[PDB]
Amino acid sequence: MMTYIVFILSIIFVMGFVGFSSKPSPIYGGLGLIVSGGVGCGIVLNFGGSFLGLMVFLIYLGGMMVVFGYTTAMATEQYPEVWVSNKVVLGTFITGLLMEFLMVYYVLKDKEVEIVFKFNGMGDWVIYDTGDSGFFSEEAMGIAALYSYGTWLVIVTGWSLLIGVVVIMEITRGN
Amino acid sequence: TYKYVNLREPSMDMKSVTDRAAQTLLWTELIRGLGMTLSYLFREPATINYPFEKGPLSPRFRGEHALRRYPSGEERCIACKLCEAVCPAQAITIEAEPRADGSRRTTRYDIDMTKCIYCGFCQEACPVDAIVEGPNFEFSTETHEELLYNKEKLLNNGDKWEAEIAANIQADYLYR
Amino acid sequence: SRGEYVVAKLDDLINWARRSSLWPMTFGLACCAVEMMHMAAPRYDMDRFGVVFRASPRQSDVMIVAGTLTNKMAPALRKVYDQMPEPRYVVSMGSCANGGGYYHYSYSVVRGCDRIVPVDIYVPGCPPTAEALLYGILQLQKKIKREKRLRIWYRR
Amino acid sequence: MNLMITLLTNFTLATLLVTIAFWLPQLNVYSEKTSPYECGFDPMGSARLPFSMKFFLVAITFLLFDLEIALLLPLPWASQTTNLNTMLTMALLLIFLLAVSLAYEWTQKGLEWTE
Amino acid sequence: NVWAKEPVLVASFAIAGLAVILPTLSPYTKYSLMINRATPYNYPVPLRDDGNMPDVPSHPQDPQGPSLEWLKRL
Amino acid sequence: MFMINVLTLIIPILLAVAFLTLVERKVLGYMQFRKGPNVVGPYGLLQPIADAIKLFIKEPLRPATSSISMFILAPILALTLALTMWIPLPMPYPLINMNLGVLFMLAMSSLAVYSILWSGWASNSKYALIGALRAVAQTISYEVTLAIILLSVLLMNGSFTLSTLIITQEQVWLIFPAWPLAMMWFISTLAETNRAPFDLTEGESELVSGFNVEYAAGPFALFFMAEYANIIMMNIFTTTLFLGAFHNPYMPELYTINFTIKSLLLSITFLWIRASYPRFRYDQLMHLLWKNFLPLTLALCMWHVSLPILLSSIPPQT
Amino acid sequence: HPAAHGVLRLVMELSGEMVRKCDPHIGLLHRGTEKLIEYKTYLQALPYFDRLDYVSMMCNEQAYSLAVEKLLNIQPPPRAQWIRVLFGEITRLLNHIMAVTTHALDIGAMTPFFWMFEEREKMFEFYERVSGARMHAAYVRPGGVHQDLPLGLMDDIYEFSKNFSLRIDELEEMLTNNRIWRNRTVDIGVVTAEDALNYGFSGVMLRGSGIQWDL
Amino acid sequence: YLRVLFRANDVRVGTLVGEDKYGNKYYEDNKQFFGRHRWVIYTTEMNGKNTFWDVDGSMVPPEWHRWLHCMTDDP
Amino acid sequence: MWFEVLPGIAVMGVCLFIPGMATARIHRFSNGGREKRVAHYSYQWYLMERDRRVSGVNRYYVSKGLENID
Ligand code: SF4
Ligand code: SF4
Ligand code: SF4
Repeated sequence: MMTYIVFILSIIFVMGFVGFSSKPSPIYGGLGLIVSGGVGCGIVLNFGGSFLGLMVFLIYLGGMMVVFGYTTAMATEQYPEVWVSNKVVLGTFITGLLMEFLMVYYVLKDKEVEIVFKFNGMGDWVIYDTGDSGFFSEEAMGIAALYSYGTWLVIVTGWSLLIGVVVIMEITRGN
Repeated sequence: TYKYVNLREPSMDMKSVTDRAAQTLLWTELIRGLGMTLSYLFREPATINYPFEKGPLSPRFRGEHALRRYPSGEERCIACKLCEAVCPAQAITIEAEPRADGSRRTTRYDIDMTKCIYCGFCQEACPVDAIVEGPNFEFSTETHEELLYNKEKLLNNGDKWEAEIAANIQADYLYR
Repeated sequence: SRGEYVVAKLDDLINWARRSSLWPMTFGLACCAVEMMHMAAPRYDMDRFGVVFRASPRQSDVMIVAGTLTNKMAPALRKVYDQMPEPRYVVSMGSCANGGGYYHYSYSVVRGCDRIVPVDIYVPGCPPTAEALLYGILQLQKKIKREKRLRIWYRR
Repeated sequence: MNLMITLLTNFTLATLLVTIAFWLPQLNVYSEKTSPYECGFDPMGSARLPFSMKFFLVAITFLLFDLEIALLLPLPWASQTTNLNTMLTMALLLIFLLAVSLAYEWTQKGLEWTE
Repeated sequence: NVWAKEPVLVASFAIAGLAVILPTLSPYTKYSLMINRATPYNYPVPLRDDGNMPDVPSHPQDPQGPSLEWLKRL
Repeated sequence: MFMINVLTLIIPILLAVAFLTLVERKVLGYMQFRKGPNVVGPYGLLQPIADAIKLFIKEPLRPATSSISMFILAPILALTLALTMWIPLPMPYPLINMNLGVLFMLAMSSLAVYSILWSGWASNSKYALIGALRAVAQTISYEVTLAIILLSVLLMNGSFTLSTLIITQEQVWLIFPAWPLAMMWFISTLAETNRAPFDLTEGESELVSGFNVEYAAGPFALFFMAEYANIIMMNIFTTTLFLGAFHNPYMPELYTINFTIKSLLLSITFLWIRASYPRFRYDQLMHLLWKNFLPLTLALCMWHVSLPILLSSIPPQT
Repeated sequence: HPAAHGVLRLVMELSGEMVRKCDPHIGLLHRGTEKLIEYKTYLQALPYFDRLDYVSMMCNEQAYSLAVEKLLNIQPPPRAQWIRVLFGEITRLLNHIMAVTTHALDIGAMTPFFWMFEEREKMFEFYERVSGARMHAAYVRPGGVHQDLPLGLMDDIYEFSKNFSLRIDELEEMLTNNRIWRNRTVDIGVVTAEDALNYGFSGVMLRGSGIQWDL
Repeated sequence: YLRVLFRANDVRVGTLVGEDKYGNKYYEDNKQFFGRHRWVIYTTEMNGKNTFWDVDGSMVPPEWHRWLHCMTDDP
Repeated sequence: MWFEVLPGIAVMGVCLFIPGMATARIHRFSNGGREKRVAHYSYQWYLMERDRRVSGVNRYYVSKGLENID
C-alpha cells in the first residue's frame, strides 16, 4: 500500500528537526534532535547504508549528551521555555510546520516544485541498484579503503585531533 | 600501655613488589572477600518463623501491667500510691475510697499504657506485689481510646493468667 | 448473584495484593529506629513478608512514625506523609509516639502523634520488641484482610 | 521495517502500561501531592537553578575520544587488504597518537582537578 | 623500583612496545600477504585467444598457471 | 505468526523480570545470613506477582514543575528501548538476522541512559537532578572503554555478525585469547548496567535513588523492569560474546540449555558481586576508569591488531 | 534521609558536588530532659539517662550513678564494681560494632550490617536475661547494680567471648584491605592536633589523631 | 500433608511433645539451634474464625505461652 | 544452604528457556519444516530471489529439486 516510506521518514525528520531549529530550551531541542537523528539513521539505513547511520547516530548522540551536560550547567531560567510557552517560539514552530505541510501538498497532489531546482516529484524507488552482484556490501569496502589507500588523509585527521585536544586543554588552562 | 596502628611501609623486595602488583591487577583479595561471603552463603541461616516459632525471652521480662489477688481473696492492692510516687511519667492515676466494710480500697486505678515506659519501678515499689509485669507483649490497638486501662480491664487482664505470673515470681522471688 | 460474586473475588484479590508486599519507609527519630534496625536484623526478617526498606516517600505503603516527635520535626513529618499515594497507613511505634509518653509534660514535644497525622496501628512498649512490632504488622495485614472496599463501591 | 513493527508493538505495550497506571485502578485526590519533595523542607525558588559543574575537560575529552573511536571502528574490514604493512603502520600511528594525547593531558594534570 | 608506582602503566607500555617490535620478525607475514592477495571476491576474467603466451592456461585443471597449493600443505 | 514470535519474546521478559526480583531477594537473603520470602504460598512466587499487581494499584501523581510530556514520555523510552535491545540477540537463531548487532547494542544502551537522564531532569526536584548528573558522569566514563574493548574482541574473530560469532566460538572459548580484556569488559558492563555499586552511583543511600527520587509510584514498574531487563540483557550478551555453546546442528534446545544455564549462572554471579561491596565514588570512578583501564585497553587493541597480522589469523570477513 | 544518621538537618550551601559551606542545623530531636530533671528527683529521673543516649545503654548510667556516688561519698562493694566493669565493656563492644555497622550502611556494604546485628541480637538476649529489658536496662542504681545476675549466665558470656573473637576476626577478613573501601576512604577528615585540642574533640578522635590520652 | 505444606514452611514432625484444650499442638526439637527448639501448630475453628488462615498471636493458652517462649524446659 | 532457592531459579530458568525454544520452533514451522533462509549479502539475496521465483507459489521454501531437470 505505502511506497514513499523513505520520503515519509524524511518528512518526519524535517518536522522534528525544524522544531529543533526553532530554538526552544536545549532540553526540548535535544529531545527533537535525537528524534531527528534516530529517524535520519532510519533513512540512511533503509536507503542502503549498512552501518554508517547507526554509527553516526551513536557519535551524534554522545555529542548531544555533553551538550545536555553543559545546558544543565550554564543556561537555566527561572522557568525554561517550551514550544507552547511563548509567542515567538510558537509562531516559528507553526510556520515551519506550515511550510513542511505545504511542500507535502505540492509534492503529493501536484506536479513540480521549483524553488531552487525542478525537483521530480515521484517515489524514490528510482533511482536505485538494479540488482548488481555485490557479495561484499559495497559501503563496507567503501570504508575499508580508508586504511588501505588512505595514507595522507588519516595523518592530517589524527594530527588535527591531537591539536584539538591540546587546544581545549590550553583554553581551559589559560585562566 | 598502648598499641598504635599503621606503623607499616612497602617492603622493597622483588617478590613483595610483584605480589602487590598481582593484587593490583587481578583484585585477588577482592576475590578472597567474595570467598568469605560465599562461606557465609553455604552456612545455614538463623531466623525464626514468627507465628509458629517464637523467639526466646527471660524470666524477668517486663510486660503487661496486670494485677494479682490472694488465694481466693481480695484485690491485693491496698491503695498506698507508692506506684504513682515512683511513676516517672505519672501514668498511675489513683483515686481511693474504702469499701462498705471498713477495709481500705480504691475507686479508680488507671494506668496510661501510652505514658508508661515499663521501668519495673512499680514492680519494685509495690509492697505486696500487687502490680506485676506480665509476660506477653501484644497490645496492638486500632484506636487511641483502647490503650487506657481501667481497673476492671486490669483485673480481667490479671485473671486471664495468674499461674503464669505465679510461676515467674516463684522462680524469681529470691533474686530481687 | 454473579455480580457481587465476581466483585467479591476481585476485592479479595486486590486486598490480598495490598497486604502482600507492604514496604515501609524509614522515618526513625530515636531508639525506636534502632528497634527498626533490629527488625531488619536476621533473627526476625521482614523480607519473609515482602517488607523492604525504601527511603523514598514516593513508593512506601505504610509509614512507621517511631520516635519522639518534636515541633521542629512535625511539619516536615506531615509534608513527607502527604506526598505519598492514596493507600497510606501509619504505625505509631513506641511510647513517645503513641501518646507522648516519657516526654509528655514538656515544651517542644507533640503530645501524641494524632495531632499531626491519623494513626492506624499503635504498638506500645519502650522500645517494642522485634516480636511485638512484627505482631503489629501482622494485625495490620489482617486489617487489610478486613477491607470490603470494592463490595462497598458496588453496593453503593 | 520489521524493527519498526516491533517498535510499534512495544510502544503499544508502553501505552497500555500508561493507561493501566492512570485510568483504571482508583481515584486521584490532589492539592498537596504535587509539591516538590527534598527532605521535608520547601526549597528556595525551585530546581532549574544555575548549577556549576566540576568537570570541564572530561566531557570534551569524552567527545574527542568518542570521535577517535569512530575513526578506529573500521579495523575489522580493513584487516583484509593487499597493502598489509601500510594498514599496520597507519593503525599503529592512530592508536599511538591517541595514547600520546591521553598521556599528554594526563601528565599535564588535565584530569587532576574535579574529575 | 620504577615498577609499582603506577604499575599498570608499565604493563601497558611493555605489551604495547612488544606489539610494536613484534611485526619486524615473523615467518608468517608473507604468508599473510599471499593469502590476503590470493582470495578474490571478484571474477577471473578471460582474455584474448593469445599470441601464444607460454603462461595463462586454457583449462583450469592445467597446472601451467599460478594456483594456491600451500594451504593444504600447511 | 511473526507477531506471535514478537509476543513470545515480550511475554517471557515480564516473567523473567518478576521471578528475577524473587531470585534477587531470596539469594540476597541467604547471602546475608537471613531468610527470603518463604511464608507467601509456595516459596515466594505469587508474592512477586503481587508486587507487580500492587505497584499497578498505586495510583501515581504528577508534580508541579513537571512538564507532562517529557515526564510521562521518559520511562516509556526506558522500557521500550530496554525491550528493543532484545531483537538481534541470538537465542539460537535471532529474531532479525541483522548484518550487525553490537553497535546497535551500544546505541540502544545509550538510549537507556538518555531515558534515565530525562526522567531525572523532568522530575524537577533537585535530587533527581544530582542523580541525573551522576548518571552523566558514569556515562562519560563508560561509553568509551566499552566501545574500544568491543572493537578489540571482535577485531579478532567478529565480522559483526552473531552467527559467525557462534561459529568462532567452537574450538576454544574466546575467554582464553582475551582474558584480561574480558575482565575489563565485565567491569565496564557492570558499570554501564547500573546495578552493582561496585560501579553504581545512582541508587544511593547518600541520595535516594537518583533516577527517580520523587517521580511517582506508577511508572516505577516501568523503570524497575527496564533495568532488570538491562541486567539479563548484558549478561546474555556476555554469554554470547565471550564464551558459548557447541550447538547441535538441527537441534537448538541443547544450545538453549547450555546458553541459558551459563547466562543465569553469570547473572547470579553478578548479583553475588552486588551483595558484598560498598558504593563507590564520582571522581574515584573517573580516576579508576581512565588511569587504570584506558592505557591497558589501548595496548590490548594494538596487540590484537598485531596478532592476526602476525599469525595470519585474519577472519573471513566476507 | 538514611545517610543522615538519625535526624539531622544539613543545610549544605555548596558549589556543585564540591561544596562551599555545611551547616549542621540540629535541634529536631529536642526533648527537654534538663527541664524535666529539674522537676523530678534522682531515682525517678534515672531513665532520662537510660534514654538520653540510646546505644551505650549502660555506660551513661554508670556515669550518672558515679556522679551521684562521687557526690555522696559511697564506695559500693567490689562485686558490683566488677559487674559494672563487665557491662561497661560489653556495652562498649555493642556501641563500637554499631558504629562500624552504620558507617558500612552509609558507605554501601550491606552485609556486615546483617552479621553483626545477629551478634547484637545475642547481646540483647544478654540484656533480656539480666534485667528483663530489651534495650533500656535501668539496672544501675545509685548504690550499684540492683537485682544481680542470675544463675547460669557466665556460661553465656564465655561462649559469646569465644564466638565473638572469631566473628570480629571474620569482620577483619571481610573488610580491611578491601581495595575499594580503603581507596574509597583515605585522606578525608584530617585533623591536626592543635585543632583537635582547641575544637574540643574528645575520646576516639584524640586517640585517632596524635595525642596519647586515655580516660 | 497439604495443611503443613501451606502452613508456613516445615515438615519437621517427629517430636510430638503435647497438645492442649483449644486442641492446639506443641512440638519441641532437639536438633535445631537456639531459636527453633519449640513450635506451635494452630488448630482450625478454635473460635470458628476459619483460623486455618490468618492466625493470631495469643491464641496460645498462657501455660504453654510460658513454655513456648523458653522460660522453662518442661511442658 | 541453597535448598530453598532452587524452585525460583528453575522457574526463572524456564522463563529464559522458553524464548529461543519457541523462536526456533516457530522458524521451523514457518517454512514447512525447513530452516529460515538467512540472507547476508546481495549475491545470496538474488539466489533466494530466484528461489522464490522458480517455485511458482512465490514462496521460496518448496525449492523444487531435480523435478524440472527435463
Ligand atoms: S504500690 Fe501496690 S499496693 Fe500501693 S497503691 Fe500501688 S498497686 Fe496499690
Ligand atoms: S513501669 Fe510504667 S506504670 Fe510502672 S512506674 Fe514505670 S512508667 Fe509508671
Ligand atoms: S518510645 Fe522509648 S524506645 Fe521509642 S523513641 Fe521513645 S524513649 Fe526511645
